[PDB]
Amino acid sequence: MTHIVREVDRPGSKVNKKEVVEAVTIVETPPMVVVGIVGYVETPRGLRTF
Amino acid sequence: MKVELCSFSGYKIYPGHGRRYARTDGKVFQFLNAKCESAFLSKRNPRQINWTVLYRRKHKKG
Amino acid sequence: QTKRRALEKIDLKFIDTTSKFGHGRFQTMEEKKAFMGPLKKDRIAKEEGA
Amino acid sequence: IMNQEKLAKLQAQVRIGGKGTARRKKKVVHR
Amino acid sequence: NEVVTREYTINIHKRIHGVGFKKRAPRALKEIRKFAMKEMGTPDVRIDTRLNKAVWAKGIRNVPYRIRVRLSRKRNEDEDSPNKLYTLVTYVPVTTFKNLQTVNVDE
Amino acid sequence: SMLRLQKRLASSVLRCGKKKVWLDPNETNEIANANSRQQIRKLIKDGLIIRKPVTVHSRARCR
RNA sequence: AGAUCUUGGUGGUAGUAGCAAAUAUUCAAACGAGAACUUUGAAGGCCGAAGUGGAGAAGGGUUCCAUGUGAACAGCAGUUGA
RNA sequence: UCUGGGUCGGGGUUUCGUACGUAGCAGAGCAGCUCCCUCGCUGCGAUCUAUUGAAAGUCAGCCCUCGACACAAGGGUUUGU
Ligand SMILES: [Mg+2]
Ligand SMILES: [Mg+2]
Ligand SMILES: [Mg+2]
Ligand SMILES: [Mg+2]
Ligand SMILES: [Mg+2]
Ligand SMILES: [Mg+2]
Ligand SMILES: [Mg+2]
Ligand SMILES: [Mg+2]
Ligand SMILES: [Mg+2]
Ligand SMILES: [Mg+2]
Ligand SMILES: [Mg+2]
Ligand SMILES: [Mg+2]
Ligand SMILES: [Mg+2]
Repeated sequence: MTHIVREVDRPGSKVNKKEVVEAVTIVETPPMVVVGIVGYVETPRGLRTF
Repeated sequence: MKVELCSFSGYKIYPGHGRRYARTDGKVFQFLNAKCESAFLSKRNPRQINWTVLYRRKHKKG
Repeated sequence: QTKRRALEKIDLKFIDTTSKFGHGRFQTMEEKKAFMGPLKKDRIAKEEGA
Repeated sequence: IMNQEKLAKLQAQVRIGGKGTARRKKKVVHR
Repeated sequence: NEVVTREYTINIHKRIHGVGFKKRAPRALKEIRKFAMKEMGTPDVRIDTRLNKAVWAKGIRNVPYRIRVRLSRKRNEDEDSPNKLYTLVTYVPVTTFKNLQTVNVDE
Repeated sequence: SMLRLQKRLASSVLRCGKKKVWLDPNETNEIANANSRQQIRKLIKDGLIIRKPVTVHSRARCR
């Protein structure tokens, strides 16, 4: 986690056109690799792997 | 991006860091951490604390 | 997403990057080098190797 | 006589403890 | 080779971190014996008393942060034992621990 | 074996406490033969039993 | 078949509660079939002279000291022991 | 494995705050040495100053090495339409 400083664009609020701090979370997201495909069929009992 | 502050130690305080203190007489102080703040509340001269900027420039260290 | 809290434009200004392994007080290595000047560690390093 | 080899093994007998301890003085077997 | 001896340093402070006061000194030698077993690969370990003094040099709870020892794996053909080899560890006094690497030392 | 009697006798012969009684660890067997105070006297004369010095309690810091 | 029956034995509970008042133990060797507990040596500690010290009275009656044993006891072990 | 994980080491980060030692015509001062000197020298002296934002610690549940070191295709028990 870390925090940032940004401008606020919420009209009618006390922080409008002001500077605030906000805690943010950094989540590493490397690109995925697709290896398979599953299709589902809609049974009266619900869903099952076709 | 905001106003960039200076502390008891003379260090630069970034936004979201430390605290701000306003005495009864109207003077306003800001501290980078508790250690810089505790020294100020103990009424200690920053020119006698070796890691304080004020001490460094007093003795022209570096 | 209907409420004004959502669909709201976000623009960054400044991001905290100090050392979270304690009370960090420098964003970059270079500013730390600039503020603290040459230390004993770098003085001997530039003197032994020549 | 006290040559290098004898002085090498004498250090083991005379030392009975670490720093601050008294040194061994004698070791004689007699019948 | 199977008789070689070596010099190691141990971060005792790292391997003691979290242990209570009255158990810090005994845990240090238990870690040392485990450390000796890990490298030299001999369950039979003998600890020199001078090293045992070195562990207990600063009392029972202020165990020194680092130690410099000399592992000696020696052939144990002394009697009928399931292990043919035993590791004898000795204390090597040093002035500082900076820039010390694990060195292969001759007999 | 066990040297409980020998340590007690050496303390009695030297008129010092069992704290200061010291024995030679290597010559365990010869000391184990000591079943009498007279034999203890020989061991002391032979040096196998040594009276340890008084532990240091300096008064220099007080001075 | 009873009588919170009498005596003797055996279960579940259960390998459970528990073996936590008074700071603390470690390494090497010896003996030994077998050593966290015995012995020695080396450390680190503790009691700190209104002591965990050095001797008695009352009381205990052989527990005192050697040598030997490992059946039972020292709620674990014991090569040790009141 | 195009190797891996370790153990040190290094570096980064961080914590506290300037280490021992040396030197100082710095030091309230005090005691011996004066043909000496023309204001001096030899001891003690808390502290102060440069060395020295130094010294020390820093994953054990912080980070990065490609620097060193050996080690790792070893062990055991089972599993069938
Ligand atoms: Mg944190
Ligand atoms: Mg009946
Ligand atoms: Mg009936
Ligand atoms: Mg009944
Ligand atoms: Mg229970
Ligand atoms: Mg239980
Ligand atoms: Mg209990
Ligand atoms: Mg005491
Ligand atoms: Mg008494
Ligand atoms: Mg029996
Ligand atoms: Mg029992
Ligand atoms: Mg008896
Ligand atoms: Mg390191």
